[PDB]
Amino acid sequence: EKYKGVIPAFYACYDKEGNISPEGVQGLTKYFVKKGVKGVYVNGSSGECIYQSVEDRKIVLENVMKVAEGKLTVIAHVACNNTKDSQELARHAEGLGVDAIAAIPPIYFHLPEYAIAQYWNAISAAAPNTDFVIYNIPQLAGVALTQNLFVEMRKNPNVIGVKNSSMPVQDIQMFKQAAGAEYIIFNGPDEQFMSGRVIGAEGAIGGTYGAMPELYLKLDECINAGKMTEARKIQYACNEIIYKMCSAHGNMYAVIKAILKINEGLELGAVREPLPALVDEDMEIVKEAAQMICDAKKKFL
Amino acid sequence: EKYKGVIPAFYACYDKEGNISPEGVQGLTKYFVKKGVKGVYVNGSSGECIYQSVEDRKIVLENVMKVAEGKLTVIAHVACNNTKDSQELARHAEGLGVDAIAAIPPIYFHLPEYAIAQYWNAISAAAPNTDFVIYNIPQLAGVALTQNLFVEMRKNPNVIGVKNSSMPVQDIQMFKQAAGAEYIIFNGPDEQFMSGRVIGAEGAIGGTYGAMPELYLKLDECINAGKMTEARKIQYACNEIIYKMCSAHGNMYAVIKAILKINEGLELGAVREPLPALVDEDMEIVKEAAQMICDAKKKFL
Amino acid sequence: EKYKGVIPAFYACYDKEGNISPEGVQGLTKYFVKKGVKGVYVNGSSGECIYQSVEDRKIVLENVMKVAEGKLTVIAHVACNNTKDSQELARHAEGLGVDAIAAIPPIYFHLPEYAIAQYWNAISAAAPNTDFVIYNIPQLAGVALTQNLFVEMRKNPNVIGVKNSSMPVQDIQMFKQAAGAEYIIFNGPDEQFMSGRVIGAEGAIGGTYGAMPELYLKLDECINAGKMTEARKIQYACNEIIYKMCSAHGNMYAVIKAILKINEGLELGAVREPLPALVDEDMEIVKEAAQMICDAKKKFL
Amino acid sequence: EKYKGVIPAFYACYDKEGNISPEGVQGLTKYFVKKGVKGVYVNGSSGECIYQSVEDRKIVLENVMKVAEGKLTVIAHVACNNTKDSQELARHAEGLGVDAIAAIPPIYFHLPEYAIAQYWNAISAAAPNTDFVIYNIPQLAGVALTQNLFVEMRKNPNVIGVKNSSMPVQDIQMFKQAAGAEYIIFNGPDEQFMSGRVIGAEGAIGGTYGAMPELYLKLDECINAGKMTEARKIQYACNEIIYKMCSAHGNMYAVIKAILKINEGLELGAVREPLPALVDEDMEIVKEAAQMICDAKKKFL
Repeated sequence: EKYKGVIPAFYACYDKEGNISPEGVQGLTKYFVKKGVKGVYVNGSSGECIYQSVEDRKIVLENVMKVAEGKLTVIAHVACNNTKDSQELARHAEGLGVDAIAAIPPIYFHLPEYAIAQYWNAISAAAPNTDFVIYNIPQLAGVALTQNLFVEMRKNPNVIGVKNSSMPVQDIQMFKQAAGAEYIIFNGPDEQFMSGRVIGAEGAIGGTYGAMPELYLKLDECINAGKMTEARKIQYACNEIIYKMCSAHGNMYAVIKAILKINEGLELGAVREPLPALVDEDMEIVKEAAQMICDAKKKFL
Repeated sequence: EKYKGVIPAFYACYDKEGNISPEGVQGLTKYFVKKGVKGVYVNGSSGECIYQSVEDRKIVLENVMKVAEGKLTVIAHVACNNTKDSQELARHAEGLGVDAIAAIPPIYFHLPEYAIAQYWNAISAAAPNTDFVIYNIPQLAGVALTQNLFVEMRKNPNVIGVKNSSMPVQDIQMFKQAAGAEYIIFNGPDEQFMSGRVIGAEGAIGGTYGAMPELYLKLDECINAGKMTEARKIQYACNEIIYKMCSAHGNMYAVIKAILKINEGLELGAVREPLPALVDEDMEIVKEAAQMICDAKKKFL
Repeated sequence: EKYKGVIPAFYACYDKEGNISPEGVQGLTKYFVKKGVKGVYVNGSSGECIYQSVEDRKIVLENVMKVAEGKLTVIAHVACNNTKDSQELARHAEGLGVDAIAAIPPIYFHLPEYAIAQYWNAISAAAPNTDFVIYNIPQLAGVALTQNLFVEMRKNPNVIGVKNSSMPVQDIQMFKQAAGAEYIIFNGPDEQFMSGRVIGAEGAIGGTYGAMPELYLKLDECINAGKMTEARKIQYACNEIIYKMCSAHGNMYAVIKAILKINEGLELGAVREPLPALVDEDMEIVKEAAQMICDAKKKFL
Repeated sequence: EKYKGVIPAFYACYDKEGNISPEGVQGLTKYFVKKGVKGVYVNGSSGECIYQSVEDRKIVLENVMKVAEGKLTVIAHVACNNTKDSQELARHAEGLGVDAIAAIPPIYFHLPEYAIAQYWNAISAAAPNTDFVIYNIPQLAGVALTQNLFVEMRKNPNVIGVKNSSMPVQDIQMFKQAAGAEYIIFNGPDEQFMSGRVIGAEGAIGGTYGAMPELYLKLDECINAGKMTEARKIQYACNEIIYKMCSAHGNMYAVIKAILKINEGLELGAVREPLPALVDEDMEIVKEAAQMICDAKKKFL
């Protein structure tokens, strides 16, 4: 129940020198508490985790935990390129009393299911009294979570479910059907939020949620109320905002941090290289998207 | 409105000699009229169109039209490997007073968008007073319908919409949003029926619908009524039946024709080679699926 | 030995009405005999086989056989969408005394290996005293020829080898190593001719060979002589000609038939729709490629 | 000329505690000097670079440079998940006087060509008086090096060429043809060594070279001498050894470190997790491969 609803992915908050900002993180966590979201997914790829050091990630979760404790549920993504660094973040995260721990599969190399199962179980062993969520992200990490690797992962009692980042909503259905009522599948594709929710995803973690959290909460209220016409209107509004945010030269998360600077006065810094920075030409796209968010809120809330 | 709802794909009906059965087609069309489905999608890939001659396909539509006229809406899939053969089926289909005409993209070779646009427009020109539905089937025909090829196709006024066979429900959303209220997107993936319907597909054409039409009609009644829990229960029941039907050595359509022989006494013949025939070992799978259909009907209807 | 060397794919020869030209076929076969190539691969995809009727294909092979008998070795590609039509071409081709028969896998649907093995064996049974060539063309027909399927097909004694259309030259190496000296692997990718020939392909069948057969014969003479610098110079010359021929709006085979009209006075007609026709703007590309062929011949022969 | 020939990828040398072994690195570098290879490719993916910290990689190159100076040419792979960490390794490597610096594209996220060009140019700027090698590795890093991106990177005068890890040998041909005589393309796929070397790769960097360097040097001597039959015999021998090394449960590099322990008495440690360790059942595969290497050497040297 504590994992059901809208859990935005937590962005990377930098200072003007390109280093993790404790004030920025505490600031962005106060924003999510204020917006009334269910939880926060920390140090995921939307949090620029691929580009952070082990110490950078410890500082983010530490500062999220100063603000978020009995108000938001926190999922801490702890996977690293190494099993060793991943175990260190898993220990650390359990040390700060986190709700769940998450892990993408091993990266760059396409390892067998036994190595993937060993990687995830080794991370789960480093935080043995906390919930664990596995992934299905074939498009970035290579291959999709099979039902055989998932059966193997359900042998670990800490596994509470899957973050389904693949595009077929059938994957959600198949994992939910195979796992049953004691597991949860989180909808990954923000653009298919309503579709992944109706077919079986009781959870939803997304990288665009932070830009317009009230829209996803309203969309979720319509889904739970069963008004699919009002839900479909909000989904379409969210999707055109995403497509506008993706039309910039600069990275989507650079666009989102500039939207939050306009709409909320939050200073989250820039995006870490190699993510492309915003250019002068993107500011009109950044202003247009920020206004589309304000307009959607007035129309649907 | 005449295209909205459940439109099953019409199966290939053979005699015991492996030739098209007029009695079998008329028989299977009386079955769909009786079950109260919105329409019938004739000579699509579920109708073994890849394996039929031009004359075989004319005989099927002729016999569907003897039974179906003012009771079912009929979409006739007329694409062939050639533009020439495709135009012949398009003429013929307009000759028999068909509702719409459909066409997969060119096959085997990956042709440019201009050749695909020319192929589809040439077929549309051969039946110039009938509705035309284009495809998005990247997984079989090679590449996905782009928004640029779709913009080009909307210049033809006979184009009423798209049959979306790709897996992302985002594709439905994007095509519906780009096209607007004067176009329809038909949900292709049977396993995501409820998800593709809520996000924007007002139509639904599927190859498994014929095996359990009352389940898809009930599922659609729940979707239209907004009861997503009862819809999700029917979707899961349909999906486990599909997964059982796909677990046979013989082809799914061979399994379905044997299920319809058990549950309805319909004799639709076998599947045309190279489609794999059922083996002795598949009969227990065929009996188990037929019983799962009977059980689903009693539970949800 | 009769299959070793340069075997160009035989083009579709039409009259001005878009129907198969007996005079055109006999004409194009006299061209290949004159150029001293090892054989001719008839009714393959470069021969527009996907777009020909069963009777169209019988007329082509009949007319190739009037000219080619004891001078060229003939491989007749007999696969059709159906097993039935494929068997008819296999019978017919054996009736005319061809050297080998070839077959792409089943297309559009992704069938299991047993259905593919049954399709190919059924075609091989229709011509039981003639050599049979299987394919590996993952990029068009879906999935690559696995070693398992290849082991299964080596149980049929008529199987003489594989036409390798995939891009990895490792595939040639792996099939040659697994099969041994009693089988032949034909190099498919014209642009990697020299690379597939050195790693194990003793055969070579290509769609661009007909445009400049003397260049591939010279390239092969260098490969057999072990002069890799002169071979690499010819390969690069052939590859820039191919890239120029592919830069047209009209299909490559439309470009090639127009080059053969300029350089040889051969009238092979146009390309069958949906293959895109040449436009006025392509004639400069067609003239430039024809001159690059003339220039390559003078430089390397 | 200093980059032409056999450049093995340098393995990760650990102590029994799983930390970088200075003695192990110096030891493995003395091995390559002794075997008479052209150079050594340090901290590439075969060097477990994805799993090393910035300080781990500095220690490896430092210890390679104590042994290798005027005897081997050194290519130091400096890419990291961050641009920042990558620049640090680029500075460091230039500080130790390496011949060239190499960089895979940005990983996990699929960034635009401008971000990839910026990432590589930023790394090249951190070592501005040293040669730079770009990659084409679509299978692991997502998308292939386009000609457009390659044209952009040739604007940087430090770019000396491409390490081609894709499977089509046409890619080598196309990059060599476009770039000309002032650039070099290194053959990536060890299994296609002879095929990439004949079509235009004057360089060759591989992960299996370290297990049998004398075989690749002999294979290269045959290629340069133009004896394609003796080259093809060595290629086939190398390829069956690779396929045996890949048949283990444990990772290929774990297999190779155990082969070097048997055949050379080198102690390179194990593979860093998540790379799967060898199991008891793999020792027979490890012994069989080591013997196949000894047998190949006696047959071809």
